[PDB]
Amino acid sequence: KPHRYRPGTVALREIRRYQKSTELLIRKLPFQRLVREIAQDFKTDLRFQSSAVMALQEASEAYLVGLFEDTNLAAIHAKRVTIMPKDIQLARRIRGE
Amino acid sequence: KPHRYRPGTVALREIRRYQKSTELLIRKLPFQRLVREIAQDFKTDLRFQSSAVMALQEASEAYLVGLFEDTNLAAIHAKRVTIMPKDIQLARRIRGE
Amino acid sequence: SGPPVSELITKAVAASKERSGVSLAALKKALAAAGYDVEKNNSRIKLGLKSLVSKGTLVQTKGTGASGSFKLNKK
Amino acid sequence: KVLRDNIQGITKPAIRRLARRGGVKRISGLIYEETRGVLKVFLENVIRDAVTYTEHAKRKTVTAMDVVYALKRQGRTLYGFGG
Amino acid sequence: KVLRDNIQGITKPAIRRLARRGGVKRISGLIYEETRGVLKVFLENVIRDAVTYTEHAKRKTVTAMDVVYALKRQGRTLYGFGG
DNA sequence: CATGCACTTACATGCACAGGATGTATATATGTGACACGTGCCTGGAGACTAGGGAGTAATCCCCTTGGCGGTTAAAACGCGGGGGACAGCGCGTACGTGCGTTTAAGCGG
DNA sequence: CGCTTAAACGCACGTACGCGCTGTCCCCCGCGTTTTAACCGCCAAGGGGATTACTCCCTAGTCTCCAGGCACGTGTCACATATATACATCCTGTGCATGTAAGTGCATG
Repeated sequence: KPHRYRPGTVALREIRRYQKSTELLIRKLPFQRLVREIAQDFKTDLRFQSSAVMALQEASEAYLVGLFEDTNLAAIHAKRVTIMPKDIQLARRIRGE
Repeated sequence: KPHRYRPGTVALREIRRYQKSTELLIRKLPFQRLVREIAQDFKTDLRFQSSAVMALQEASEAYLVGLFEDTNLAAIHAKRVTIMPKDIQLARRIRGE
Repeated sequence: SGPPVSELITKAVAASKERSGVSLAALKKALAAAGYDVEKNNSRIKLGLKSLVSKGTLVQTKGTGASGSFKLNKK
Repeated sequence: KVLRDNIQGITKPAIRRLARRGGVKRISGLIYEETRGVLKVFLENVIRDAVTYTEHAKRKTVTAMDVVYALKRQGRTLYGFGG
Repeated sequence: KVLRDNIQGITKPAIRRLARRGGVKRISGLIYEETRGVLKVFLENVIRDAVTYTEHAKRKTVTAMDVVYALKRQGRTLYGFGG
């Protein structure tokens, strides 16, 4: 038979990898494009330092990750291992948003 | 036959009452005793303006009440109605305490 | 009117005959397919299955009471 | 002169009243003392700063605007006693 | 120049990568678009602040200095950009 | 004569609805003190002038940002079995709501 | 320090609640395959951030003055509390429909 890992094994492996890793996890160009897209909504013809875009990427990834550990805490608190939309909604509301 | 309400009915009735009421739910003098006890553990012979003790009071149950809506949302999130101390631990950890 | 729920339950347990017994959810789906308003008769099906367990006609495989799997007697 | 036990001065019915204000209808028995510890933690977290302000004012008696300061440090700003 | 659907540019496996860094073992299928909306709302808050800083600077060029001002204003202070 | 079967009848169980209790809601009484307003006042806000310096503005330039092509895959996406996980149901044994008398200690007040 | 009374406290007792078991469907996940666009690498444009220079608009500061709001005092009605009454609601007793079990007469082997 061809090799096949059981579910969660690769998931735990990449959990260990991305906890070990430090790099950004989303692609640079579509993120910059989205940043320009949404900043255009407030005021027109905005130019961006790439450092500003990388700072937005970093702060966004860290904010999302912290929300994800809160989601994990809610899920294990809900006696589940699969995260759920109500977990993120709860975590946002507990944080106060 | 002596009347007896089913469980939750009374508890909901004073839930509605205390949500209506604004009065302070803490025996004032034992609370002042606890304030002087804890403050004496850092500095001896501490004297208190009563208004300061009062302000410490409504700050205290402001924190406590907000904790209880957080934990109540956590408990109904876990499909339960009886609150557990692990809900309180979850709320404290998510708030970053 | 028709026959009671007991014929429905024994038809549900004789329909499949898995190595494990038929479950409560599986028998409810079997009676829903066969035709019965099981949504209001959950207490009715529970009392009927428990009664026929007490007759010795059925033996509960793994669960206790109305939970778990349910399989017919030796004969 | 010194005090040893006033954490039990926050009685179980008082905690029950607060939970009813919190909308909690059913409370475990394990709740009360753990909540006493949590609120106590909040208490030295505020009163350490309050004492620090009080001594830095060269006062021996705690005053209320010092409490107002110490509460807005924790992101817990209180209205009705500032000034 | 004019772009529309770059919220989907934050792709689903990128969300999975963020979740695995977040210690998530299993992700529901409904998660990704919700998180897209959440990161959205967060980002127009912070870049609305950044835009307001930049127009106050009489600039059309967004600086990371303005960005770190915005992030510390929302209590999410970031280190490493000249602050 | 006995026996299966059907029929009929009695009993157990789940559901509906009336009925009281009661705690809350609804109506004045009052007397009070908090609240709202008159009054002295002084100090803090304002008027005239000044000096000088911070900010607004012109230039420019150059550096940094924007715009564009082409490999180059890594990554994104698509699909598919298939296990693992959310989740419904149930039993059940419990811990906690509810009720009630007690002591005490909270609270007034001086 | 004394009075008072409600709150706490503790016990009784039912019931509903966590919650573990079982099972069941189905949901993402691992494993590929395709595909596509991210990125790097390079190159050209220009523009506006920043910098310097010059200027002058404004404002902090000073002297003078006076009135705005604050402390103080004092009447006064809003409403907290009290009392009497109405109704919502909630449990609960009871009556009904339905399911089920049992006896039994009747057709039949």
